[PDB]
Amino acid sequence: VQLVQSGAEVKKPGSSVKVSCKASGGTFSSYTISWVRQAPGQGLEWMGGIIPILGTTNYAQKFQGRVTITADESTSTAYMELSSLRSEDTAVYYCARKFGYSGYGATWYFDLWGRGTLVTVSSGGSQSVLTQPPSVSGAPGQRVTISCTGNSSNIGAGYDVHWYQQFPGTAPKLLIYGNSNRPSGVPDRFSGSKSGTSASLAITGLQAEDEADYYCQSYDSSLSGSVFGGGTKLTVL
Amino acid sequence: NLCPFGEVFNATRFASVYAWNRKRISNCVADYSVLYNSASFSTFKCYGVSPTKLNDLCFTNVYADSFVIRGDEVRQIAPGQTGKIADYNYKLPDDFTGCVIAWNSNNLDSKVGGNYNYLYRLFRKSNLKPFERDISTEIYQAGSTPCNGVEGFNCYFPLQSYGFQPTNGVGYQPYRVVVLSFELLHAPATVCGPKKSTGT
Ligand SMILES: *[C@@H]1O[C@H](CO[C@@H]2O[C@@H](C)[C@@H](O)[C@@H](O)[C@@H]2O)[C@@H](O)[C@H](O)[C@H]1NC(C)=O
Ligand SMILES: [Ca+2]
Ligand SMILES: [Cl-]
Repeated sequence: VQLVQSGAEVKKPGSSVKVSCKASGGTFSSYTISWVRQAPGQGLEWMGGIIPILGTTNYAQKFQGRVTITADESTSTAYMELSSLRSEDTAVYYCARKFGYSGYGATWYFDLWGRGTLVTVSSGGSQSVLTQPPSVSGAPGQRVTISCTGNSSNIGAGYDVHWYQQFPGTAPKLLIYGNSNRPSGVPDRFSGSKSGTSASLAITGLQAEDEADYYCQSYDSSLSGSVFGGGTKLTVL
Repeated sequence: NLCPFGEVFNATRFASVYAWNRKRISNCVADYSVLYNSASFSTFKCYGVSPTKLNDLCFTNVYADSFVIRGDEVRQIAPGQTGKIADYNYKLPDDFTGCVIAWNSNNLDSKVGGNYNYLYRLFRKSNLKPFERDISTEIYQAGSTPCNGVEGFNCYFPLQSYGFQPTNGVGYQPYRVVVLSFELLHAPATVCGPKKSTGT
């Protein structure tokens, strides 16, 4: 499928914005449609989602009583409404499909994303639960690594780690699902691993075209939601 | 410091049993009697260990698994049990060492029309391995006709919702479950009872 989202909206503090996500196929067939936010200084934040075929909802603690997620199979459109808007809510709001699988440490990942709808609220900081280095540098043709250090609640518990690649001006894109598995279209040079409370993304044969931001995603049971890393800007010298 | 137990038991959110949560307890001292003294637990069943000797024991790996099921299914959380929850949602090993704690949560997890946000899996091609978690949303093919990715004749969505209504029987009332897993290996300890601990 391809997920198409609504247009950009400028709203005032205390107002409310309601964005739409429509599927190309027109069925929303057994899919879980989630909303992931990217706000300056707060990183990548999962807000919630809905399984339309059941109509059941799931919200993040931080946004509950302030976010409302609905879906309608007739229009094949899901909606997300954020109330009591604040200046910090300015963000690129993404709609994404939430995938699942069956292993001991299975947790969701986000394979398909939309371009994102931009919401500017006009007129603090969130520390990530997963820690990454802000910057990593590497020389062409050499092997480079990026570290993700979760606490005992997520990676220490055994939850799997997924990786997302984000280029300037574009949306996050799945790079590694599971601890080591690659979607089709991802080169063999990219590889993943997990041990203890930490996880690793390894790039071999480094090229200039791998210069981007990389994020790690896990599930934190202390928050009962999906969590992202702070992001790491890879630089190819 | 002390182990984060209230964070597990007093958590503001509990997971569906099909997507059961897990936390590792580590680098901490565990006062178990504060949980065993509490008269708030309908079930406190320990296997391979004693609720008292725990305070004088040390362990390599300790996991707290949390989820929500209905009352009639709490019996399935025990080792060597069969049923939808044990076979398709949460399986305990036959060599299980740990305690299963449950308590009625009708006041929190029930609504008049019904709280449908707690789900379970009632269809799976194979039975779960011990401590496996299946969070797939794939359509289940109950017969010979392929499903083509959409629900239909002998083609079901594999998840259904508990309807938790406050007027239901206790066997259909929501119960919050915490499962403490204790694992002793020839390796450093991460959790020790207070009788083997030093406090400044
Ligand atoms: C869990 O909570 C029990 C109830 O105490 C009250 O509720 C919790 C949510 C806190 O707000 C607490 O400050 C309140 O007094 C306690 O009886 C119990 O000790 C707590 N901890 C454990 C491990 O059960
Ligand atoms: Ca460059
Ligand atoms: Cl979701």
